[PDB]
Amino acid sequence: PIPGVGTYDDFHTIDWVREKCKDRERHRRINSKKKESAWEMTKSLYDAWSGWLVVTLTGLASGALAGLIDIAADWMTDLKEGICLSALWYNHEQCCWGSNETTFEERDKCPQWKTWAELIIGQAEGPGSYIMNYIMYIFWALSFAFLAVSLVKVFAPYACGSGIPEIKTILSGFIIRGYLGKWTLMIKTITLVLAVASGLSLGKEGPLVHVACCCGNIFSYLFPKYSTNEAKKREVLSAASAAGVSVAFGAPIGGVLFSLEEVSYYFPLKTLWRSFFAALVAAFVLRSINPFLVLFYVEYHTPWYLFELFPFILLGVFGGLWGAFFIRANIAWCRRRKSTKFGKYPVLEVIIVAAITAVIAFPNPYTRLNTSELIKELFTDCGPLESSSLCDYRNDMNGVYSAIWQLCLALIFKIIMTVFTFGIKVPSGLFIPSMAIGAIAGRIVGIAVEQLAYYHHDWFIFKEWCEVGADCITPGLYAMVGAAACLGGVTRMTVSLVVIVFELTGGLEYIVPLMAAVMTSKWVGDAFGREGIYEAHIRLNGYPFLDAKEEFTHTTLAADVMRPRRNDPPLAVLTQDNMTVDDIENMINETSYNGFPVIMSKESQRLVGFALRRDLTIAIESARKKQEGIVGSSRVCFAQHSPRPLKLRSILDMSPFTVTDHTPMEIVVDIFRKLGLRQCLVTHNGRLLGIITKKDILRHMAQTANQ
Amino acid sequence: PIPGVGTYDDFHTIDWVREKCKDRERHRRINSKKKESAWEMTKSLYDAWSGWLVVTLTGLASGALAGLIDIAADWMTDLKEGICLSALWYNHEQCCWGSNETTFEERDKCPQWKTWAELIIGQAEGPGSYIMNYIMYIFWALSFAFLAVSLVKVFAPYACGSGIPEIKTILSGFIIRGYLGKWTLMIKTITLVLAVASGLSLGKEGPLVHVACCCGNIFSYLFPKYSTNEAKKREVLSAASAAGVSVAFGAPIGGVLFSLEEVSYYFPLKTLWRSFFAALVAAFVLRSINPFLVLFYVEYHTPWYLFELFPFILLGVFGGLWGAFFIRANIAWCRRRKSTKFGKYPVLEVIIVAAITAVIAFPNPYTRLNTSELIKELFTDCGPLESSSLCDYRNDMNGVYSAIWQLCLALIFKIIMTVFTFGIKVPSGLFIPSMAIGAIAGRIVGIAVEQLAYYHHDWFIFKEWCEVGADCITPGLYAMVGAAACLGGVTRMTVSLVVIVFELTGGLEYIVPLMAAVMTSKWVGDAFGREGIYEAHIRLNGYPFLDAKEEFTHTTLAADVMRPRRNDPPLAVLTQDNMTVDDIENMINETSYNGFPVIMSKESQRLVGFALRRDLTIAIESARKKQEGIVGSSRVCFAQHSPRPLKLRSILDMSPFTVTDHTPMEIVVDIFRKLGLRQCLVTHNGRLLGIITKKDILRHMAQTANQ
Amino acid sequence: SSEDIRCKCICPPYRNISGHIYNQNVSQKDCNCLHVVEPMPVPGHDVEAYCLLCECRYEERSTTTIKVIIVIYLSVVGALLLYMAFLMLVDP
Amino acid sequence: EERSTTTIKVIIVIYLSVVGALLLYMAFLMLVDP
Ligand SMILES: CC(C)CCC[C@@H](C)[C@H]1CC[C@H]2[C@@H]3CC=C4C[C@@H](O)CC[C@]4(C)[C@H]3CC[C@]12C
Ligand SMILES: CC(C)CCC[C@@H](C)[C@H]1CC[C@H]2[C@@H]3CC=C4C[C@@H](O)CC[C@]4(C)[C@H]3CC[C@]12C
Ligand SMILES: CC(C)CCC[C@@H](C)[C@H]1CC[C@H]2[C@@H]3CC=C4C[C@@H](O)CC[C@]4(C)[C@H]3CC[C@]12C
Ligand SMILES: CC(C)CCC[C@@H](C)[C@H]1CC[C@H]2[C@@H]3CC=C4C[C@@H](O)CC[C@]4(C)[C@H]3CC[C@]12C
Ligand SMILES: [Cl-]
Ligand SMILES: [Cl-]
Ligand SMILES: [Cl-]
Ligand SMILES: [Cl-]
Repeated sequence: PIPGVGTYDDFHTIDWVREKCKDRERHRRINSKKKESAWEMTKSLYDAWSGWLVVTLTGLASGALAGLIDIAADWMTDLKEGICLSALWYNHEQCCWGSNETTFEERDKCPQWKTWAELIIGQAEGPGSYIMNYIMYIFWALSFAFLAVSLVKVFAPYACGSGIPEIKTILSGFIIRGYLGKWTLMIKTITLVLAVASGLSLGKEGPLVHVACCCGNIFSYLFPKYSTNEAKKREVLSAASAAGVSVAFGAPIGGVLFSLEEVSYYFPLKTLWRSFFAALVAAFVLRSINPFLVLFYVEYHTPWYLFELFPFILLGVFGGLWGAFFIRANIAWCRRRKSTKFGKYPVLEVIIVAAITAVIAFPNPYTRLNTSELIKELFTDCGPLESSSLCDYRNDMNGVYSAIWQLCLALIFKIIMTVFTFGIKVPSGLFIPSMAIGAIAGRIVGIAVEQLAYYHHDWFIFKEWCEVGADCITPGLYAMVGAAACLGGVTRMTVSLVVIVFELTGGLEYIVPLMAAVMTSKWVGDAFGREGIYEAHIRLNGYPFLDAKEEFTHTTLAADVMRPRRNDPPLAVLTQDNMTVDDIENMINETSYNGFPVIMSKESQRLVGFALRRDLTIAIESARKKQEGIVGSSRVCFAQHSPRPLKLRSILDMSPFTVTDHTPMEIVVDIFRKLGLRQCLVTHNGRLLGIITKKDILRHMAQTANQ
Repeated sequence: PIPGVGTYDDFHTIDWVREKCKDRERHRRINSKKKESAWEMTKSLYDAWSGWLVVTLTGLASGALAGLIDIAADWMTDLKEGICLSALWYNHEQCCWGSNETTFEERDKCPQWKTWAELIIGQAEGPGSYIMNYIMYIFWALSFAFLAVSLVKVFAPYACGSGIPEIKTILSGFIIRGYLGKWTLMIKTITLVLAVASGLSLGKEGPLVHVACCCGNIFSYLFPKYSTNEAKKREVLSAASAAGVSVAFGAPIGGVLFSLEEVSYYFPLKTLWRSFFAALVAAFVLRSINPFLVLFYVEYHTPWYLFELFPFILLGVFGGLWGAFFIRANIAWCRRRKSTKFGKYPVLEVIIVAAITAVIAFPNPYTRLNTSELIKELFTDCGPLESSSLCDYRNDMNGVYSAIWQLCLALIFKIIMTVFTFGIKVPSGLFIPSMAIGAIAGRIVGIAVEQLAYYHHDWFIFKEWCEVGADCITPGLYAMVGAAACLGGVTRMTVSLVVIVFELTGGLEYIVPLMAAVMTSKWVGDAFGREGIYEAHIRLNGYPFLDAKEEFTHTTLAADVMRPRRNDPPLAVLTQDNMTVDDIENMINETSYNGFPVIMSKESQRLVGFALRRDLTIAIESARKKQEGIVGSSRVCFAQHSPRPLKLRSILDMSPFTVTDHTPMEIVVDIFRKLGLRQCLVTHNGRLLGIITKKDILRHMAQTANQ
Repeated sequence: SSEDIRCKCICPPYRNISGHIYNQNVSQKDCNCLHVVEPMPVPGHDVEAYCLLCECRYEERSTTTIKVIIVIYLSVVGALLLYMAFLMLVDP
Repeated sequence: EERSTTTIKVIIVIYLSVVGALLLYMAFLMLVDP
C-alpha cells in the first residue's frame, strides 16, 4: 500500500479492528515467506520472540531505573538534613552504618555525618543550630523543587504528574505522541528523584509506571511488529505498566492485577503471562541493584482477631471519607488552576507549595521524615528493641497524648498538602501520600484500641480475645489496614490494591482485614461518587476516554447521536466513480472529518466503503509523486479493477461497521467498547443516513453528565 | 411480555447482548419503582446487594463442602490400611494423634490403630499378614470405586469428571440443565470422597471448582437478578469457580487468576472483586473447619541459586513433554471409549481400573500412599529430624539407588494410570495426579543434582554456588518445580498456575523458578499442540465452544458461511403482516431454526427483525390461552400498533446484528467472540441474503481442524 | 479435652543416643523439652545441647469437627444408598 | 549485614552526571542557543 497509510494523527483514537486486521495481514505475509529462505525463517523466529524480547527489555530497564531512582532519592532526601563529610556521596543511614559511636537512643548518630549547623554554625545543638538546620532544609527543598519544575518545563512538559490517567487514556486507544518518548523518560526519571528530595507531598512509586511505559514504547520501536501496530504497542505498554507497578511495590502479582484492572482497556490472555514475566524480571533486577525481599516487611506476632475487624472497617470508612473528599477537593483545585491565573505560573506554584510544605514539616518529626520512611516506621510493630517515639508511651505504662497529637498534626498536614501537591508541574504520585495518610490514621486507631484493651480488659470481648496484660493489639496492622483503606478510597482499586499491599508487607495472614477495609473504603467513596482520582483527572483533562460505567438513556437511539442530525449539513460523501482528485482534496481540506464515507452513487446513497481522511490525502499525494499527470483533473475510481484515474480502493475499508437508526444507543456503546470502533455508520433502508463517531458518543455522555 | 419468553432450551448458547438488555430493563423497572413505596426501596436494596449475598453464600457453601470432603476423604483413604477400634472415626494420624507408644522410626504407629491383618489374622507382621493387607486394600478400593460409579450412574450422570471443561463451555454461554443442580452437587460431593479413597489416579481439587459452581448456581435462584438473567448467573458461576479453586488450593488470589484465565469467557471488573471476596470467604470457612495456614508448606533454608535454573528448565521441558503426551494419549483413550464397546460398560471399566491401580500400587510404598500425601512428602526438605525414606541415603552417606528406583517406578505407574483414570464415569481431577508426577520427577532430578554436587564439588559452578560439604541443593524445591512444570504442560495455565503453586507452598522466593519452569513446559506443550487437556476434552465432547485462538482463513467471507448457501432452500422468513398463526406454527414445527428473520414483505426481502422460534411458539400458545378465537386463522402482525390479530412484535428483536457478505469472516468471528452474538444476518444491498450462526462458525472451524 | 490437645518434642540423634519423640498433654507454656523430656538420655552438661537440637511443638485438634463431619457424611451416604435400593427393588 | 559500595557508586555518580549535563544543556538553550 501507499506509505503512511493506516497511521494516525496526534491526539486521535485508534481503530482496534483495523490494527488487528493489519497485524493478521503482516502475520500472513511473514509466515508465507518462511519457506522461501532460511533467512526468512530466522526473521519469523525473531518476530515470534519479539514479545518475549520486548517485555524482557522493558522489565530490565524498569528495574534498573527504579533502583537508580530509589537510591538517588534516598541520598538527595538525606542531603537536606546534612552531609557526610567523610563521604559526600552517602546518606545518613549509610554514613552512620559502620560508625562505632552509634547509640541506642540514636541509631543514625555518628560523627562522620554532619548537620548543616555543624558545617556552618559549628555547634550540633542550640537555637542557632536548629534555626540553621531549618533554613537549610527549606532552601534544599526549594532548590530541588525548582530544578524539577524547570527541567519538566524546559525539556519534557509531559514528565509532570503520575501519568496513570494519561496511560489509561493511551491504553484505550488514545494517542499522545511524545508522552512515552525518550525525552519524557529521562526528564521524568531525573525530576522524580528531585521532587521526592524536595519533600513535597508526593510519591515516586506510581510515576514509575509511566517510566516503565516509556521504556516499553522505546523498546517497542526496536521490533517491527510493535512499531507498526498500535494495538500490539498498547499490549506491550500494559506489560510495561505491570512491570512498573512491580518495581514500585515489589508486587509482580499486584502489578499484573493493576495492569488488568486499572490501566489496560483490553487484556488478551497472552498479555497476562507476558506482563507477569516482565514484572518478575523487573523485580529481580531491582532486588539485584536496590538492596545494599519485602520493602515494608511487617512482623505482627499476635494473629488478628475477629473483633479487630470492627476498627479495620472503621478505618475503611475513613479511607472512603478522605478519598472522596480528596477527589472532590484536589480536582476542584486543579480545575481552579485551569480557570484562574495561578496556573499560569507553574514554577512559582511549585516553589510556594514546597516552601509551605518544608516550613510546616520541619517542626514535626513525622512530617519531616520522608513519607516512605514514615510509612515504614508506622508499619513496624512496637518492641523492647525499638526506640521509636510512637512506642514511648507503651514503655512508660503497660506520653500517649503527645504522640497521638503529633500523629494527628502530621495527618492533617499531609491531607491538606496532598490536595495542593497533586497536579502541579512535577512528577507526583498519590500512592505514597495516600499510604502515609492511611497509615497515620491506622496507627492512631490502633493505639486507641490497645489503650482500650489495656485500661479496660474487664470488657468481655477484650478479656476473651486478649489475655489480661497482653499486647494483643498490634498498631502496625492497623496502620497497614488504614493505608490500604485510604488508597482504595482514593483510587477505588479493590483486588490489585489488596494484593499489592500484601506483597509490599509480605503478610498473607492479613489479607482478609485488608480486603474488608478496602471494600468498605470503596463503597463509602462510591456513595459520594464512583469515579476515582485517575478517572476524575481524565475527565478534568477532557481526554477521549470511554468507560463501561457510563451508559445512555433507554430513550436514546442511534438516530439521536447521528452526525448529520438536522441543523448540520448532510455528511460529506464520495462518489465511487466520476470524482476528480481535486474534488477529494477540496473535501479533505474543507472538513475536519476523520474519514469520509464513499457511496456508489449520490442519488443511490448506497455505502461502498469508508476512507480515512489521513489515508485519502496520503494516497493522493503519494500517487501524484509516483505517477505523472495527476494534476487533480484525473478522476478517482474506488470500484474494484488516457485519464489514468487514481485507485483509492486499497485505502478503503470494504466492510465498515454499520448500524441502524432504530438501534438503541446502549447496543452502539457496547459495540464501541467491546470492538474499539473509531466510528460506525447509521444506515436506513440499505442507504447511508448518518455516521456516529466515538467522539460523538463521548460528547453525548459528557453532556448528560454535565447536566 | 408473555411468560416464558426469553428462556433458553437445553444444550443451547445464550445471546449475551439480549441478556444485557434484559438486565438493563429490569434495573430500570426496579429503580423506577423505588420511589413508589418503602417496600420497593427495600426490594431495590436487596437487589443491589444480591451479588454480594450470592457470592457470600457460594463461598460459605464451598468452604464447608471442601472441609467435609477433605476430612471424609482422609478417613476413608485410611480405612483401606486399617481401622481404629478405639475410634471408628479417626484416620491413622488421628488414631496415633496422642498415643504414647509411637516411635521416632514410625510416627503413625500406635496400639489403638489396627491393620486388617491384626483384625482378622491377629498378627501385625508375617507373610500372611501382608497378603491379608494386600487383599483388604484391593477389596476396599474396589468397593469405594463401585460405590462411586454406581452413585454417579444412578442419580447424577453429570457428576463424573472434573467438570472444568463443561464449566468452561457453560461460562462461554452454553447451557447444560442439571449440570449445576442440587442432585449433581450432592452426588459429586459423595463420589469425590469415594473415588479419592478408592486410590485411583485422580484428585478432588479440580472437581471442587465444579462443586462450587453448583453451589453458586443453586444460590442464584434465591436472588431474582441472577436467576432471571443467564449472563448474571454466569458471572456468579465465575466467582464460584474462583472460590472452588481457592478451597482446592487455599489460593484466593490464585483462584481469581484461574477464574479469569481459564473458565470465565467474560470477566467484568466487578466480578474480579466479587470472586476475590468469595474466595476469601470460602478459604476462611475452610480454615475454620478443615484444620484440626498452608497445605503444602515447604521450608528450604538455602535460597535457590541461578545455576539451578538449568535443572528447573529441564524439568519444565519434561513437564511439556509429559503434558503433550497425556493430551495425545488420554484423548485417544477417551475417543476409543466413545467409539468401541468398552465405553458401554462404565461401572466395569471403573472396577477394572481401580483393581489394577490398587494391585500395582500396594507393593510400592510411594504409590500406596495417598497422592496428596506423596506430594507433601516429596516437597518436604530432608533434615536430621525427618525420618523419610527418601532421605535415608542422605543419612547413610553425606540406599540412594533403591529410593530413586522406587520413585521412577511410582512415576511410571502414575503416568500410565492417569491416562486411563481420567475420563471414567466418576469425579476425577487432573491437578493432583499432575502435581504428583511432576513432584516425583523433580525429586529424582534434585536427588541427582545433590549427588553431583556432593560427589563432585570440584566443579566450578558447584564450588562457587555451594560450599564444599554443604546441602545447598534442596530436592523439595525441585519437586515443586517439576509439579508446576507438569501442571503447566498439561493445563497450559501460566500465571494462575504459578500463583496457585506459590500460595499452596507459601513461599514467594521460588516464584521466578516456578514461572520459568511453567513457561518452558507451556512452550514445549504448544510445540506439540496449543490446546490444553480441558480444551481437548471440550473438542472431543463436541460442545459449541468458540475460542479466541481459533480463526478463519483470509479467503473466507461472510457469504461462505451464510446459511442458505446454494443447495439448502431459502431460509424461512415470516411476513410482517397477512400471515396466519397457523402458518407461524407450521413453520416452527417444520424447521429447527433457533430463530427466523422477520421481513416486511416477501418480495421486498427487507429485514424488519429477528423472532426466536421459542419466543414465537410461547407467545402464540400464551395468546391462544389468554384470548379466545385464536384458532390459527387470525393473522399475525409484527408491525408496531374482528380478526383480533396476534401481536408478536414484542418478542421480535428490533435490531438484529447485521454484516455484509463481503465482510471478512475473521471480523465476523471477532464480533461473535467479543459480543457473544448468537447469530448475525448477512444482508446485501440492504436486503436479507442469509444468516450466519455461532453453530455455523463452529461447524466450519471443526471441519477446518478435521481436514 | 485431653484427646484434643497435646505437645510433642522431637529429638534428633545425638552422640550415642538415637532420635526420640516425647509426646505428652500439657499447656502451651508447659510444652518444653525439659518438662516434655523426663528423664534425658544425654548427660546433664549435654542436656542443654540436646534440647537445642530438639524441636518442640504444641498442637490442638478439633476432634468434634471430624466427629460431626464423618457422622453426617456417613448418614448421607447411607441414605443415598438406601434410596438407590428403593429405586432398584421397591420402585418396580 | 552486607552492602554493595559499587552499586551506590555507579547509581549516584551517573545520576549526578546526567543531572549536571541536563542543567548545562538548559543553560545553553537559555543563553547560548539564542
Ligand atoms: C537494554 C536494557 C534493557 C538493558 C538493561 C540492563 C540492566 C538491567 C543491567 C545492566 C548492568 C546490570 C547489573 C550488573 C551487575 C550486577 C551485579 C550482580 O551481582 C547482580 C546483578 C547486577 C546488579 C546487574 C543487574 C542488571 C543490570 C543493571
Ligand atoms: C540538585 C542536586 C542534584 C545537587 C547536589 C549537589 C550537592 C551534593 C552539593 C552542592 C553543594 C555541595 C557542598 C558545597 C561545599 C562543601 C564544603 C566542602 O568543604 C565539603 C563539601 C561541601 C559540604 C559540599 C557537599 C556537596 C554539596 C551539598
Ligand atoms: C446457606 C449456607 C451458605 C450456610 C453455610 C454455613 C456454614 C459455612 C457454617 C454452618 C456451621 C458453621 C460452623 C459452626 C461452628 C464453628 C466453630 C468455630 O470455632 C469456628 C467456625 C465454625 C467451624 C463454623 C464455620 C461455618 C459453618 C460451617
Ligand atoms: C462405603 C463406606 C461409606 C462404608 C464405611 C463403613 C466402614 C467404616 C465399616 C464397614 C465394616 C465395619 C466393620 C465391621 C465389623 C467390625 C467388628 C467390630 O467388633 C468392630 C468394628 C468393625 C471392625 C467395623 C468397623 C467399621 C467398618 C469397617
Ligand atoms: Cl507514588
Ligand atoms: Cl499515582
Ligand atoms: Cl484434582
Ligand atoms: Cl482437574
